[PDB]
Amino acid sequence: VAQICDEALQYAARLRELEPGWSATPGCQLHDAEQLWLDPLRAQTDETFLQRRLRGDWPAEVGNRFANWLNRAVSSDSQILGSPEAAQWSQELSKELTMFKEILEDERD
Amino acid sequence: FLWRNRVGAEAVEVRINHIRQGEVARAWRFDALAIGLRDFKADAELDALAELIASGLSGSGHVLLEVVAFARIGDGQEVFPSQELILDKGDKKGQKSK
Amino acid sequence: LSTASVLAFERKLDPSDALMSAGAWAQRDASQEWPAVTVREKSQTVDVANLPSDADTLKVRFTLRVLGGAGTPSACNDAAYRDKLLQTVATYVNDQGFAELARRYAHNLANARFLWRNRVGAEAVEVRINHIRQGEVARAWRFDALAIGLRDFKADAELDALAELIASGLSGSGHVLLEVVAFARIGDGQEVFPSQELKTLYSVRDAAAIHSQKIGNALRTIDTWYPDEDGLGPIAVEPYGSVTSQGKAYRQPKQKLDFYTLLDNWVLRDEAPAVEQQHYVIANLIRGGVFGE
Amino acid sequence: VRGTISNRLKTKDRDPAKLDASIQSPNLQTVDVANLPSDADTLKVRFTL
Amino acid sequence: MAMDHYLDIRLRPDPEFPPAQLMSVLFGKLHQALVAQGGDRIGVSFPDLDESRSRLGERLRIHASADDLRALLARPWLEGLRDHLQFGEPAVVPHPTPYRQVSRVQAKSNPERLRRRLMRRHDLSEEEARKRIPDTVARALDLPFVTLRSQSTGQHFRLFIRHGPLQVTAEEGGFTCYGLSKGGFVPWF
Amino acid sequence: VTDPEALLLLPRLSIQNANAISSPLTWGFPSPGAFTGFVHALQRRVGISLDIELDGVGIVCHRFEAQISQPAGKRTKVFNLTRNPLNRDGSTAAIVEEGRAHLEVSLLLGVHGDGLDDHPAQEIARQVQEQAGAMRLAGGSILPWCNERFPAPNAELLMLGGSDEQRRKNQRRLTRRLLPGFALVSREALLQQHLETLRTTLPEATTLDALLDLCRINFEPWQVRDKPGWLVPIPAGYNALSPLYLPGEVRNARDRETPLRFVENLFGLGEWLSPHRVAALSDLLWYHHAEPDKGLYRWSTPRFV
Repeated sequence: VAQICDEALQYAARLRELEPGWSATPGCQLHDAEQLWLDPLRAQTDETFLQRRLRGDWPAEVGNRFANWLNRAVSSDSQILGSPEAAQWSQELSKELTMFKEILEDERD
Repeated sequence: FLWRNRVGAEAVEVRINHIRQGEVARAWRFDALAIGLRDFKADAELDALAELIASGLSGSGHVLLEVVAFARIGDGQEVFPSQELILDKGDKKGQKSK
Repeated sequence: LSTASVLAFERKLDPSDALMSAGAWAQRDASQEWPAVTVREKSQTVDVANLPSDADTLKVRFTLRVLGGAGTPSACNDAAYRDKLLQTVATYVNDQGFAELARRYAHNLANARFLWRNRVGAEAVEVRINHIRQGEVARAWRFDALAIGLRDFKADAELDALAELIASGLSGSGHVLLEVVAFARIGDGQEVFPSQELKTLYSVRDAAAIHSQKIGNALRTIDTWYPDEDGLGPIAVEPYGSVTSQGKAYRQPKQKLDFYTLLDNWVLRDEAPAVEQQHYVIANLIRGGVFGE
Repeated sequence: VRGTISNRLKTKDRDPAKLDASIQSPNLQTVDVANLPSDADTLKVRFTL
Repeated sequence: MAMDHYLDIRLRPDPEFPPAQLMSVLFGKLHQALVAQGGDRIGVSFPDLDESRSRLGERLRIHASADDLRALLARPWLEGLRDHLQFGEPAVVPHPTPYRQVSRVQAKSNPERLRRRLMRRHDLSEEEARKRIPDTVARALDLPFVTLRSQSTGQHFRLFIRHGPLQVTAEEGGFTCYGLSKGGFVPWF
Repeated sequence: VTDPEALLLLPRLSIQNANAISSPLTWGFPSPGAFTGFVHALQRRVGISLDIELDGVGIVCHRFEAQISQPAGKRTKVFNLTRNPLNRDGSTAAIVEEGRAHLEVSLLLGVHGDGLDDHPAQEIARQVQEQAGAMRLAGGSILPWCNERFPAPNAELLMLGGSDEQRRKNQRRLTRRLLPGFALVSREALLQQHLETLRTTLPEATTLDALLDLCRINFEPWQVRDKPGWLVPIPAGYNALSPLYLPGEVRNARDRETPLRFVENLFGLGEWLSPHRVAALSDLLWYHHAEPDKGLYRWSTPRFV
């Protein structure tokens, strides 16, 4: 799962070079917060307060996206945690979320 | 059936009708400040309505009702209609929270 | 032992959104016909809350009432927690009444703080209020000039019965409606502002108005005992209680006297604070919130 | 719409703890509905045979 | 520089908002205090400003001379702020006077005032007004003030604040009806 | 043989016309000994005047194509070639086949020098980066500076001196510029315990990597076995079987003041790793050593985990 998160980081790195025009456009609502890791080029139309919509250094909802991906990866049942590796799946998900928070601690910045 | 709009409200009273045809067949005027929400006590006007929906739930002559509540809540207060599951297509403005 | 995971409270003190109009001083007697502050776009376009020269004063209709029953949680998960929170708040109130909270909410009704930029620079303010449980009025009211206060607070031999009727409504012995209005003869050419949208000012239809949560703010300035000082005055009650004006985290989270830090020690380990930390506790207990983990 | 678990849960595991646990996990369901206009009380169905 | 009186002022804390619009309302109240009645026996300035900080302050000093500022700062002309605040008291000035004072100093370097005159008199297009208006003669400014409540532009803008010559000598030049400085010393430390 | 005083990264070392085969049994990414020789020659033409010392390399292998083609949809591949010039008889030349690829790499090194002891930082880094693009590395010329120069100037990122938490954030301040590649490290202990664990059939040694570039399965008496990565053989050193010689003993050497040994190839395997899944970036260097008591002239990654 950490290798899958590293593959997601590699996908973010591959997306981090093929974006000449990164700004608001048709189809950028979810990509306005989804453009944190996929940081586009610095928008010329931004003012001196350009660090809110085109310079958003808020990779805390990326933890929410990792939580959504962990909840949608495998359906955690209500009785599959009787052993020490069923809630340990949630512990590994928390470790992956900590690694994602450390990785996206300076994503847009 | 008024979930939160009943509680806090000063005075409520309920208009129930039976629809035979495009008309009014029988009236009912109630008051939920003189009947409970915890005890279900036998009353003097709504046991006929109980027999009405008892005949209705057995099929013996159907019944179309119009339960209508008149909840005095305060001039310009905040009513509570229900809440939808929200898809994430909205931006920072555009009805994203509730 | 842990508290409930999901935990919530319905808000009491539920206000209405205050539509605005101008009017005439010494026309409180029949204030019923007044046209609003109609919003105009004109050129950047701006927003000016303009007031006529044949009616220089203000008129802000909104209302207020009490749900009552602060002890009952809205949605508490567990079952060995509700039965002790009920007696905790109940034997709070019977141990020490919240009459001091009733005083302080009457002091928030006493000053016209609910109009933020709209307060400053008028001739004289006279906040009105009325006692309502049905369509006719019960006991009418008038306020004073000296007893307004921008931060100060004082009790009266007319205001005390208002204080304890708010107390007995918040107790659960007869809930009543209040309908609030405050005079302001603030001027012709004053752009005195209500709340605004995300520069779009908040326009309830063919008027201008304030939101009800922001009008709830200036009816909940209670928390005096944040442990730094209290010479700047009390603040609006919330956990981690801070504002944008100070811009600093008052009730800094590294001491026991936080809300979230002493509340789980005041239900389980029984750490009882003073009277005027418990008015903060019950005061943001009657703002509700998503609580628990 | 959301509701609680009205499934006949198979009694190889039908325990009270999972029944309490499966409530704060809701049912994310958006469905469709077909009402009348509230100004009307009939239904017309027309087709050709 | 020449004052023989003074008055202290500092707003109290509150929930609502920061001191930007409060500084703009203070500048309007100062233009209505010195200007709205007329008088030259007074001082006016924001010496608690941060020109190297881009802010206005959390204190104020609007004082005057002895006979001028002995009967000026105890009325409702600057009212609305006597419940969550406090005015000063009658005290003497110092033996050495700090001869300096800040008044309305600012600039205009846009294409709507100067280019507005050059299009309402010259009447040409943006070519001559772009060739005679470069980007290295003036820009946006950051004075010792804040956004003021004046509804000609919606969002707040730069305030009007700029210091002058900081002396220690006495300024025996009677000021105008603004409480500013024209070349001499006023009461400002 | 030690972790460096300071690292040195070169972010798009875009190279061109490389050697693909590099050994008689593979054709993909070239030998790591080519890169160790590259940095020995860089050390020879730089660090004797600038007083540094280079031991290990770091491969990241951003993008890699090969001039290969598919003949008629078979289960094989071929090579694209280059036209040899005319023979002396002037009919056609003796055409000889070799693979030629066009890859992308970025090399991080290990320094025992005075890059911030008696010389300044980006002066040393800039002179080494400017001087590196004048020499070949795998039989192929480096594609020089272009629009890829725009992220190319670098720091000279220290490791051995700094705060511990800033040791972490400096090495992952170096990881942030290294995402879309996949680093190459060896699996020497995995070679050892994966031939020794799987010795339940036969004890042969050269059958290890000869039985890993394939889909091993003992299927149902459809379940593809747990691949632990990218199992692929690499040329992992040089066994010199015959003894030493002299410049006058065996003639036709390159220089006549250095001895000659006929040598053969050696095959370990090298996994491909994302740079996130490491212990530290000083734990992945391809060093060099020679054991002339043996025949083993073998390079290695000490402490790959």
